[PDB]
Amino acid sequence: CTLKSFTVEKGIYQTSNFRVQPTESIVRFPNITNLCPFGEVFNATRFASVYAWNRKRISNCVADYSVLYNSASFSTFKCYGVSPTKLNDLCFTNVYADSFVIRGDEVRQIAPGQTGKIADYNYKLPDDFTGCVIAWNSNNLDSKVGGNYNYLYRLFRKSNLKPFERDISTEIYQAGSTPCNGVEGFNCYFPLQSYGFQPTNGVGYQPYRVVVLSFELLHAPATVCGPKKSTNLVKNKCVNFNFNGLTGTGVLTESNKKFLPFQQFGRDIADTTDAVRDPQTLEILDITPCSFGGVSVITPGTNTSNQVAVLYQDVNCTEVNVFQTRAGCLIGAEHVNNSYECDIPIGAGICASYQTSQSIIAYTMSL
Amino acid sequence: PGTNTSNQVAVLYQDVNCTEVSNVFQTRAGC
Amino acid sequence: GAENSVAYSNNSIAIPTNFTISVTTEILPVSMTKTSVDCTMYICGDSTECSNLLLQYGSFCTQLNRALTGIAVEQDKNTQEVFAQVKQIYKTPPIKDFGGFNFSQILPDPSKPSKRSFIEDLLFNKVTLLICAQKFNGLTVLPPLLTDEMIAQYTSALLAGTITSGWTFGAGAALQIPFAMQMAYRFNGIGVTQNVLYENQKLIANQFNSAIGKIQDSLSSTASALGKLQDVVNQNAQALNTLVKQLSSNFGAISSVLNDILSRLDPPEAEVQIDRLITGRLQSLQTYVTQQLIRAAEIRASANLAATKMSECVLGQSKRVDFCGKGYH
Amino acid sequence: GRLQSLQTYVTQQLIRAAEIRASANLAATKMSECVLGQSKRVDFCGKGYH
Amino acid sequence: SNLLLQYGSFCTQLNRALTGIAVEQDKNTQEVFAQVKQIYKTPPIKDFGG
Amino acid sequence: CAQKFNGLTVLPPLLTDEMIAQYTSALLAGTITSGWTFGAGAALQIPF
Amino acid sequence: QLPPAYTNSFTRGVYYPDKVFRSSVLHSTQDLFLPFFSNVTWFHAIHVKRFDNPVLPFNDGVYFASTEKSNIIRGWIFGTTLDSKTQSLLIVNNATNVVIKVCEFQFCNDPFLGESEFRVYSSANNCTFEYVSQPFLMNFKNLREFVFKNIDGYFKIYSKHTPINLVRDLPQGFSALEPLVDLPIGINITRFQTLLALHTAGAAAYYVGYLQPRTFLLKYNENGTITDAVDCALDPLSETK
Repeated sequence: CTLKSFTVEKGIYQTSNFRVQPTESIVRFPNITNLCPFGEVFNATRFASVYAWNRKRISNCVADYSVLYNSASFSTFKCYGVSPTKLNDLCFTNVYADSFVIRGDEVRQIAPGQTGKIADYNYKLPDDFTGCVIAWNSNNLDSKVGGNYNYLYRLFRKSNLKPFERDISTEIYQAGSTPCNGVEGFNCYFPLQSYGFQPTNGVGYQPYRVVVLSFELLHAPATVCGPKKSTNLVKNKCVNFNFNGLTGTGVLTESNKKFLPFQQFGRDIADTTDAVRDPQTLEILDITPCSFGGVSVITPGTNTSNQVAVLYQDVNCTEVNVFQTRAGCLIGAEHVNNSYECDIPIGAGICASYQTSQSIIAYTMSL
Repeated sequence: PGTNTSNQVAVLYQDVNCTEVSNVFQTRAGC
Repeated sequence: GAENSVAYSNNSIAIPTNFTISVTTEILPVSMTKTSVDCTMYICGDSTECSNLLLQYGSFCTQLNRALTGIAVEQDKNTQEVFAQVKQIYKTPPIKDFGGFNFSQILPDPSKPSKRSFIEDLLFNKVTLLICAQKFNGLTVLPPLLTDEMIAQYTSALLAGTITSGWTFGAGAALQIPFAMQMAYRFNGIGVTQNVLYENQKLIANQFNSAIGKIQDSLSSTASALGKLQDVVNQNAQALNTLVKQLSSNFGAISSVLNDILSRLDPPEAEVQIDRLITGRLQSLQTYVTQQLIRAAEIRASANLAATKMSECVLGQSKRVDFCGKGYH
Repeated sequence: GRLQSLQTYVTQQLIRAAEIRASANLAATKMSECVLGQSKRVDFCGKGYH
Repeated sequence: SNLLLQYGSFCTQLNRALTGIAVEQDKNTQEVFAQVKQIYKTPPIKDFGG
Repeated sequence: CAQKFNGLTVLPPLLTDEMIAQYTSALLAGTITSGWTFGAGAALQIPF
Repeated sequence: QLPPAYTNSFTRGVYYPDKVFRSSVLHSTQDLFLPFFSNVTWFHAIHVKRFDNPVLPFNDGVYFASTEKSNIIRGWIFGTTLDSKTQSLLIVNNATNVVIKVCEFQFCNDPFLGESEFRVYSSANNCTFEYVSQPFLMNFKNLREFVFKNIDGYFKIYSKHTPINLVRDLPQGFSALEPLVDLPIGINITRFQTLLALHTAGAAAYYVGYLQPRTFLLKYNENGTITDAVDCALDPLSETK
């Protein structure tokens, strides 16, 4: 099926490769059960302006998004760089919940590389932001028929903002010439601007309580992790594993390197995870996977026989006659002690022929 | 000349008439 | 270098009176590490999404594997080529009545661990030499067909032939002849009548032995003129390292390990990032295999040159001046 | 684009270099064997007896 | 340049290959001409049988 | 000199042409004064 | 209180940039450091009210060659502009442990501790964190090579104490610098000043150097410690390496 031909001539040919199938999967976390405070800020009573938006840090707890699914009709819920269905299976790094309120009209003003007064002067996002946003109407919850003019939003500034920048210092803005001198001359408008948050207006002017979740990735075994259960520990078997988020496979064995109390991982000559410290027992292991080379097969040619000789290349094991060489585990060939001229080379001086009442034999070739 | 003996280096700018930035000897192959 | 005109006339002539045998080395790369790379393993790891996406460019994998296997068998053919001119394996007789000459560093030594002779072992040791770490991305290394044992045995056979039968074993069966007489034949080939040999045998023997000692030093010393083989191995290992290191690269995507993206993202929107990774690593494999082909062609040229040298210098006195050494050969 | 282009240039240069290397080895030979003494390899140092 | 930082190895890769070509060239000329070692000068006696 | 304008520098050779010419002059002088011996050790004057 | 004289470092200020253990890997990186042979501001208390910390610009990284033998130095303080209203950093190596507080500090004309003089905050209107740290109680032997890197909502402090043997500009030696504490604080800091424990004029000359982005070539030994490092911007030979 590989050579795309029925007849095959005497030679060595290389079929697909081979690896050991992994047997199990073990999950190891730190012993923590704290609850991530999210309701207190989402299901909150009062929010700050978009020029005075809150920046809160959250850490050392566990999160959930199913609760963020059944809760309510979140008018906007769309995530960036991450699928909203995977959070409870990943492991965050220093989430930050930031909130504010505008009209549902300008919800577009929240995007990477986004434009808008709120975006240019009041709340800037990164081009590379990771996370998402949650907003819902507050005209039905926090309502002022005349206009909830307690909520404000900056309308003027000289320079734009860096992503996630709050600036409060607000004198009477100067719109070019006719110097304002902070004395409100000509071209002097104030950056402070109020909204029209009224039940007496349409759905467009409905204030929408907005919140954003910014969080890093792959910088430390952060304590912001998911509800995954820790699991038992198995060793000397090709298994899956996750360690505080680091997800890989291989052979878990004890270490010999002297870590340091802060040292989390280990690495190698060429930047591969080769040693991990257990986030449960604080034990130090190393790793060696089992992607064990390719497979080839011998044949005397499909004009003389059918039997073959499979040859795996890297096995100090059984890993299902049989005869191990330096070139790997040879299967399906008797071994002898004579010597002849090489017919089908293998390597390390091993050749294979067909005459013995017939079979495949190998031998250290003669000269 | 090799770290094993000395630590003195002779830098060589590739192709410039000698006005870039002691004993600056001009070659056909650079300053 | 030095300058000296040559006093020339119409009736002046220089003529030599005394002479000096000499010995000089020559290195020649003759092979390189036959390797192989399992494409899907490298580009994709153990994903299947990555396998599906690679099914777009379908022919590239088999293509590259064919190329690299061609290189491998080419290497084995070279190594087979140089060290195969004798259908026999001669054994130097235990008698050491070699007209006074002392081949004791070049003839093999049974008491050694291998059958490597003195200078052979010295050399083999001088070029001192990470493996499994590399092997942990499918970048395996097929081993050579001929282990160094058989190589050394071939070499010893050749020595036995060229000192017992002189050269005739290169043209059929080996016909023994006393070594002094064979040396005399060698002289009579370069224009010096052979009587000079049977009149200077002792001096010549001493010169030869001292010369061999000279090489014993010039290698056992720190003066290592083995730059060639060393740099071959160097370029090979360095290309390997470049390839491997080009996995931390991001090629403009968000991550550099598939499992990362596949975990933190959904297929219909992560497949683009997977595509970018695919493109990048594919380009890397491509340039690597191209460099490999070129360097292998280089080594092939070098090996053919070595084969010609083996057939024309060893198996018989040459006459192409300054081709098998320096001065009359 | 520009990267691909530069790559192609490098590869072409390598191949030409290998060609020139072969030719130069041939040249060095013809020098050492043709100049520094006569060679009887017919039709290699020119045409006819050398 | 920041964007090029993604493909970071290509620059060194190429420059290395090209420098290899260059030093190979110089070695070519060396091998093709460094056979003599004593720079002889023609004698002033242009007497060569004719 | 037109190439030099995108970093496409051109390094110079190691041997200038004069050295090469002197080398060729050497070879000629040797050939016409010894003929092959100077290719095999010393240089031996010998009539043409 | 004599003027601070320029003196130069010598292979000082090499700290593990991260936690990733490696073994015999001659490995390059890029980060902020103290460039070699750099003129560090010798604050001479060997000059034979030198609480001489006029509120010193905390640039992005400050070497602090803590030179003390009997904890005559109390701690430090870190702020933005010291306007009596902003939220600052209090750093005292108290005799119970290292006590750290980020708080609504009210900078008086002398905001510091001692604890008798406490004109740091008259009121903790927003005292966002209190840090009763691990137990650490505080020639110049314990050259407490403290380095203050603050970035990314993280106030990071790498450190290592071990009795050195010299009473002048730092010795012609070399040693690593462990990481000690990163605190997820994230407040504005522009300038700082130390808290030398007030007896005071005293005599304990303590150096202060500045940091900035560079790139080094570390050398992890087989044990796994930084045995040597090389600047990549010092001398042509260094770039060769």
